[PDB]
Amino acid sequence: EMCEIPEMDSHLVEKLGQHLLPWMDRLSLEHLNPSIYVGLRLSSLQAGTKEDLYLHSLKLGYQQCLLGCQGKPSMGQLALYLLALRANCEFVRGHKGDRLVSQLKWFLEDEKRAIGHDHKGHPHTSYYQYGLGILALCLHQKRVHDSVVDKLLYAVEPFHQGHHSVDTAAMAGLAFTCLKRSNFNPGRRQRITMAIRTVQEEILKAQTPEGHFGNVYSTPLALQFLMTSPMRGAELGTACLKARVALLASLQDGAFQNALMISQLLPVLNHKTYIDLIFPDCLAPRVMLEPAAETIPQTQEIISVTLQVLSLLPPYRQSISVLAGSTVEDVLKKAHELGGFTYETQASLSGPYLTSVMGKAAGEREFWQLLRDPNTPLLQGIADYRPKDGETIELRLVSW
Amino acid sequence: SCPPTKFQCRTSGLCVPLTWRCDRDLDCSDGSDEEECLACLAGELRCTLSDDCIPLTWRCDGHPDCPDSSDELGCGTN
Ligand code: CNC
Ligand SMILES: [Ca+2]
Ligand SMILES: [Ca+2]
Ligand SMILES: [Ca+2]
Ligand SMILES: [Ca+2]
Repeated sequence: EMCEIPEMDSHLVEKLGQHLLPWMDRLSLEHLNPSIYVGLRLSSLQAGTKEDLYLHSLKLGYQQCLLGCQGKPSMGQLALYLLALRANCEFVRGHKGDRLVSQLKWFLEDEKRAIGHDHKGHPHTSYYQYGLGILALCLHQKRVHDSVVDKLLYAVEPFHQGHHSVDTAAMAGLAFTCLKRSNFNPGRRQRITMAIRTVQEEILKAQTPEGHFGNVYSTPLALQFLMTSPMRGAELGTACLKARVALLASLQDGAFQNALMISQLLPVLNHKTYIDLIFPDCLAPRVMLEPAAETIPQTQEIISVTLQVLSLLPPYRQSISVLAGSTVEDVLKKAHELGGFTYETQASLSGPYLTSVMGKAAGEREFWQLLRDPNTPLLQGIADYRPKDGETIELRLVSW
Repeated sequence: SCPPTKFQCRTSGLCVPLTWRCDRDLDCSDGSDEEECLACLAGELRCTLSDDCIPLTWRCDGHPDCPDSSDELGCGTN
């Protein structure tokens, strides 16, 4: 059976795109987002001339910062920039292009070395970024050595060490699919074929009773991967229809606010995936997005949220009053204003990432986890999760 | 129609840095920007005309990782 997601309501799709639209005018390097560009080009929606300026800004920023900048882009982000080039039917080229390719190849080589011949060491970033890097190079018909592919193969193959999310497995599966379709790494062809099936099975076995694969925000990338190949013996069609039901409910309940998440979902709703960047169709008609004329406004209600940090001595626990509809980040700002609380964030393609709390920065294989009561990890970051009145938000330094 | 310390793409108003003016790359859609013109680690190999080291596995992989492309030269091999 095949993984098919029947077209959703055009109105519903349009309002998703309108969430992306304001970002088209935010061209500062801290806000530039190659995933947004890619998601839009693969969608049924377009931003017209704004897109061309956006790509131009991407090319200026990424090439000047990495070859010649305030907090220049990461290698993982460089990989997504490569996807953005494919989305405009370009191959990375010229002397500047060649150098960018080799920088991404160095990233993979360093992660391979960090992982080790034994496969105990972690990558310095994630296996998600490792897969993303292989995919990005493959989409531009750039080859990586079998030894590089081997680390991704071992990570998903039987008796592998560690546990990977649905997102990570899906990204790996996409990388494997590009290698297979391109007939790259022929000395790993059978293992690559087997790994794709392995990822299929693990993703299907991660489907919740609601219908999501892992969770609501893993479902988009999971669907992208599942759409790329048949799955004989399995009921892929049924699983994907159940996911659509789950996806539809989540959409109608306002689950998708984050621009990166929308950019990963929009291709699915247009029956496209990142694998369509092998043979891109850049001139396919797309509906022009117009700004949602919209009176947003304004709450009159005050809510109180308890903010707590038990990972530090002495511990922090305070009730914070904010306007209803405020984010966790607003709570953090208010806590800082009241005195006795500090924190730090850094920019990412998903928005502000919490890196430090009350002077304590997360170290290697550590992060500040966001939770609500009771002991329940948030599915959104500080700038997207909007706590309800009486909620308790915890920041917890954890190791993974 | 926009600042100094920087060259402009003539045929479509997009504006680009001067490090790209006459640099063999087609950065402008029209191509105007080109017209008025140490030890190596084990398992690595040195690029013939420079200081650079690359992994041995980048030899003959279809992409010039060396500035002089020496890693892709004797690559019609057996
Ligand atoms: C790896 C990973 C993943 N994560 Co995290 C998970 N699990 N994540 C990160 C890890 C980063 C560290 C590392 N060494 O890689 C990890 C485990 C620590 C992290 C943290 C969690 N993650 C979380 C979620 C919910 C997000 N994460 C994802 C991006 C989920 C991702 C899956 C996905 N579908 O995208 C994910 C698989 C891949 C991200 C990536 O590398 N993209 C490629 C990269 C090139 O882009 P980038 O923007 O430069 O990557 C940076 C950011 O993604 C930042 N970051 C990671 N997660 C988030 C989440 C938010 C909300 C923000 C603003 C930034 C981040 O870390 C990366 C830098 O290394 C997201 C889809 C995952 C999911 N399916 O649930 C989701 C995000 C959902 C959404 N509505 O936006 C947490 C909030 C969980 C929690 N309750 O604490 C938390 C972030 C808290 C904080 N301190 O701000
Ligand atoms: Ca969201
Ligand atoms: Ca520590
Ligand atoms: Ca040039
Ligand atoms: Ca080479």
